[PDB]
Amino acid sequence: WTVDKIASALSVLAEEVPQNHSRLVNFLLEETEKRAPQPRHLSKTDPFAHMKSKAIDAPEGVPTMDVKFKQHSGEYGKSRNSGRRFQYPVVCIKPDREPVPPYRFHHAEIRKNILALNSQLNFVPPRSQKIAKRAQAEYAATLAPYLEPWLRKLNIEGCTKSNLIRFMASDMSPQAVRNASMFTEAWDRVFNDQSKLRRVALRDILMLDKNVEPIFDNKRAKALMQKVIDALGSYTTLGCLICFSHDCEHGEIERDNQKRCFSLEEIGGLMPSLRRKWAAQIEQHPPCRNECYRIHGPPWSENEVGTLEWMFATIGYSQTLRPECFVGAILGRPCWDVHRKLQELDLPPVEIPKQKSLPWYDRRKKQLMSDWADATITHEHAVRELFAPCHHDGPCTAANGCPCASAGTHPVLCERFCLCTAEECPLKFTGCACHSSGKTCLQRQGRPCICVQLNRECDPTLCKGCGARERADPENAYDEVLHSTGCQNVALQRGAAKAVVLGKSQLEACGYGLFAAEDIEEGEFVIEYTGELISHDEGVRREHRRGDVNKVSYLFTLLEQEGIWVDAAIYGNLSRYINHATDGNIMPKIMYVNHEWRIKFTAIKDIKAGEELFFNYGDNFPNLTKKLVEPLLVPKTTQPLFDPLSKVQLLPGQPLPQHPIDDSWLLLKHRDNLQDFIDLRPEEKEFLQEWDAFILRRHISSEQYLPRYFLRFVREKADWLVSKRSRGEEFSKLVATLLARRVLPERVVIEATQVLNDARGRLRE
Amino acid sequence: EWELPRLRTSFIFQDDYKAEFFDVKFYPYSPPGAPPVFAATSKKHAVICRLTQTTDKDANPCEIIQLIRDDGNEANCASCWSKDPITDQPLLCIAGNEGNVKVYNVTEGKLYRTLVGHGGGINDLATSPANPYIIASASDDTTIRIWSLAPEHEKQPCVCILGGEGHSYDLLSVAFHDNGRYVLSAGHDQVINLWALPEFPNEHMEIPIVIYYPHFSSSEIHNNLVDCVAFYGDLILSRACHEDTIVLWRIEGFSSDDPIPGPLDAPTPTDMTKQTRSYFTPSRPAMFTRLAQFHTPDCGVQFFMRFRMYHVPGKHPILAFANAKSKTFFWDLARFGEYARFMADLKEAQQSYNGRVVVVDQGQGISLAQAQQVHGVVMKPAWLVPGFSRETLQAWADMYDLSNPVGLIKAHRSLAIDGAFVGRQVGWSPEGEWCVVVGNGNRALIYQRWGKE
Ligand SMILES: CC[C@H](C)n1cc(C)c2c(C(=O)NCc3c(C)cc(C)[nH]c3=O)cc(-c3ccc(N4CCNCC4)nc3)cc21
Ligand SMILES: [Zn+2]
Ligand SMILES: [Zn+2]
Ligand SMILES: [Zn+2]
Ligand SMILES: [Zn+2]
Ligand SMILES: [Zn+2]
Ligand SMILES: [Zn+2]
Ligand SMILES: [Zn+2]
Ligand SMILES: [Zn+2]
Repeated sequence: WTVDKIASALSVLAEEVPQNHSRLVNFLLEETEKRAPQPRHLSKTDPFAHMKSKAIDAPEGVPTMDVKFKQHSGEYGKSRNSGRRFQYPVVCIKPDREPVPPYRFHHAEIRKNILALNSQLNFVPPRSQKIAKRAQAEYAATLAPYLEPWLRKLNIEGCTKSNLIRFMASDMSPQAVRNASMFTEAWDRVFNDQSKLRRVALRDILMLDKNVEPIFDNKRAKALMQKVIDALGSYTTLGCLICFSHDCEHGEIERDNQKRCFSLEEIGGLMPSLRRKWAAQIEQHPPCRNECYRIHGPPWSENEVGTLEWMFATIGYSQTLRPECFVGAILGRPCWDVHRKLQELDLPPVEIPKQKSLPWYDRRKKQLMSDWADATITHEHAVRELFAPCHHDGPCTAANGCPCASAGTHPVLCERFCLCTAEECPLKFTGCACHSSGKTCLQRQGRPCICVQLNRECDPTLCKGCGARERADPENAYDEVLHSTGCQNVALQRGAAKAVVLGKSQLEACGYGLFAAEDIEEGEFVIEYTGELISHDEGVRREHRRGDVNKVSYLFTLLEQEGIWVDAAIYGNLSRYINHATDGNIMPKIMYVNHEWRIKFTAIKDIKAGEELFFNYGDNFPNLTKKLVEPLLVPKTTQPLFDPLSKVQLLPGQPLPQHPIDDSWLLLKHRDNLQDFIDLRPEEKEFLQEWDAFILRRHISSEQYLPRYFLRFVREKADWLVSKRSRGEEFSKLVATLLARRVLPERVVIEATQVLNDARGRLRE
Repeated sequence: EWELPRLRTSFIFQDDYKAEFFDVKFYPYSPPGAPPVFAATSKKHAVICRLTQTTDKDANPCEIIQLIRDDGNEANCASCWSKDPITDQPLLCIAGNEGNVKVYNVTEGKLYRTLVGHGGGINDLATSPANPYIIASASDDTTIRIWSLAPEHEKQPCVCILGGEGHSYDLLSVAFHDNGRYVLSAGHDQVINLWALPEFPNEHMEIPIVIYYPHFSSSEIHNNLVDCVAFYGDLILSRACHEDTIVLWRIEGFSSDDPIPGPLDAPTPTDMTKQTRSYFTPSRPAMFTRLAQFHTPDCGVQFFMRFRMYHVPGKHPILAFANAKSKTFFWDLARFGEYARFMADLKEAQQSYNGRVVVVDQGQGISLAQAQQVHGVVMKPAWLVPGFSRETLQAWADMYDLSNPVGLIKAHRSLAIDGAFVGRQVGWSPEGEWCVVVGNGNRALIYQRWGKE
């Protein structure tokens, strides 16, 4: 062969492309023409039959309009006269309703902040390259189906799709690679003429190959203990420490939209947490309904032995929990079976420096003293940067590279996810000391509440005297009697807002405003400001794409130094309608809430139902681009009120619309995100997505509530979990990961064993 | 039956924005062969004419039978037709820059109701072919609202909002598929979206259903703002500013014989660099295919100019559009195949007969039989005007060849218009014998075919 002879051949095979196209376009036109639809819903009678020309002949006080007509004839459209003019009376019809105040986008409600990807700036209220690329891509899609039937027709030695893919990333016979080259150019000669914009390099066609393409799809997820680490890889890498979902709102979006999950690998992976559990264990029941090893005592797949391996490592040196009953219920084996396998297997050795206690903070009395405001930046959120929780082996000192003591301008306290303990580390946060049969953890308190002073809400787990454990449980959000005493500083986790209603704002300047639908007393939490969490450049890009570059963009600063803003333009809640006033009746505050940062509004005056809410915007909404160039019922009001969803007008006195928050679209997004990984097998995605669809709906902030929700999941999905080997195995890895974290108590692994065995025996039908 | 329209009547309606006609639609619910009646919408008025064919060339076929003024503050630019669900009398919906749809009882000249809820001006309106009580509004607030005029929905007539992030700027065009469950939307953000509506309950709806994801979404068919979009069967016609083409194209894997996907079947934007995503897709394939581009020279920088296909059983599909320089263009879609057949018979006869081939005009008193008796004989359609010269063959290709998806199909009929005229909208009578083009200067151009003069 010669480059010119094959280019000659391609040129004659190319002849089928336009004639096939003409065949296709012509075929679809005739199918469409013959499938044309018959007009429906005709009336039995002509409804205009009784209506005459309304033209006037040579009225009184009736509006009138003129129309001059011309007639035309011939091929040229020439008129036959200068034309005739007529007058008609006019029927004037006024609308009976006024439009609602203006707005842009469909405003949807979210129960919590969602993490936004970064977008490309394509629309603003080089183009030359973008048109070029699209013309090429359209052409590559046209010719792609022709490559291999043409290679077949030509029958050129070495001219195979696999081998052109080889020559392009440049084993391939001598006259193979010769043909390879002669094919590549010639293709370019026939199809990549650099004069035309409708051109395509063969290389562009090969990159569309289903085996080639995932090479550039950057959606990648990630002794005896090396097997465990690897088996748990997907859970240690994706499992959120805050909320326990594998695709959630936490972690960090990098500029190319790669996510760093807020997961175990952020604090050293499995081992540093697991060694620590083993140690704590070192310094320290009923039989199952499946032929337990308590009472007694078919070849094994390597997956089944792996399953028992990691469950044995993860359970660890436990005193009242053992792998047998749980592994057994995971496989289909009697508890003695795995006991036999376990004993047949015979499955590392386990290894506190006194520190100068800090005078500004006593972690045993739960108290800040003296200089503390000047000593630390734990409480000042606008200057904080987000560092992975410390997982070093030493005391938290600048010497061991502890970011908590050293990464910031001042030391911050170690939090619940730091691998230190309160006994080792004088920086460890221990919750507040408040307790009271009355109200406690207030602003203006004997001793004050250390959680309030640190501008954080109480921790369900560590704040054990104030009753935070119960009052931060959303399931008791409407127990008014509960919340009338005890901890008064978990309003954001309580998740219950004051009754509010959308309306037309009283200000002759604003559109919508938000109005109180109940009485609010000074000091009460009103609402959270939710929205999309975005980066600095994402805010800049959005200010452009919305024509803001007269302020039209509002981007609540959540963490100034870290660079996170909250944009409620599309997703958020009714707080996005609160108007500005220099003397407002509410006030925002940024609060640390279980390692989330969040925005609450608290009333600063007494607001009666029907009154509008205002706050002083202050510097909360910087102009990012310009900084860079340098019985609940509708109240009676004067303003009209609207349903937030339908925008129908509310009747003052009617029942406040309480619409259940619709999140199916958000679960979809998260389901699809895990499905995108080339890194995950179908059986991992299947279970991960199932767990995430349940746990996301629960909006977990605290390990306090994980055991309960975990148990409600094993019970709603027990049938599903036993139907298919891979599902139980993947469930087993989840619980392995959660037990290595000491976040799942032994009491729920046992209750899960019983829930599973009952579903499995129930299936033995 | 191969006949294309001629100008028969024009008129100028007095200036009422002191001014354009922005919409024209013939009433579609009249019993077969009833006099066609259309409404033309200016910024303040709906002009409603009956058209009646005439033996007299100087008779005025047009009768203005109703003239309604929007007595509020709105300037309108969109209309569509519906019916009273109880009485069956015609309802005209008019919408404009305040964000409200007015529904008019036009035979009685009364307000039927107002449709309130958009946060910005409405630029387009469309009735579902499957249900005459279902209306779709496209708005500057970037959403589509689906409204129902059925009795069960009177206390809350918004049954659906197409929201989410599929659109980010003002919408100019909304269109229904004939099955009534697929909606096309497009506008200034250059995104064309296809949404699948759910079935809506036969009862009161406290809140409309919200859809957050289109099932097909692309910004890559055009390189500019898209101001008009329509289904042609399951194919798609769309037009953008600056391009001087109407593009026929196809979503890969889309068929209306397949079951209708639900909301959670929609693709979600997981890769922020992809400018096309689609539920319907089957080497990576195109998710869409450009089929053909009708050439509409001289639209300039004008936008908000709409085309209309005439598409009815047993009659030729006709694409009509008027540009921004006083020209109205027509394409007969059945000519495309007729041309392909005649050119097929031609080459097959030039090979079997060494060039001894004789072309003959059909539609005379002839038959390819009376043609064969006189001596290969090839039947040429009468509307194919000039072995043939090269210029003749190029002139024929330019109008009729569908071999190049980025070629440019020249109008089959180009009728000039007196004075400067920018076309905004085209509408066809039910039986296809009238075609009304409206546009600036409150002018209407009335084209006829199959007349009686
Ligand atoms: C240019 C578009 C830009 C991207 N953008 C983004 C948004 C969210 C938005 C909105 C909007 O959602 N508001 C509701 C609202 C909120 C959310 C909060 C408060 C306190 N209060 C409110 O009302 C409105 C407009 C807009 C356009 C024209 C207009 N007109 C007045 C007189 N000139 C002609 C028409 N007014 C408002 C633009 C918007
Ligand atoms: Zn999370
Ligand atoms: Zn047991
Ligand atoms: Zn440390
Ligand atoms: Zn630390
Ligand atoms: Zn520490
Ligand atoms: Zn306290
Ligand atoms: Zn506390
Ligand atoms: Zn407390």
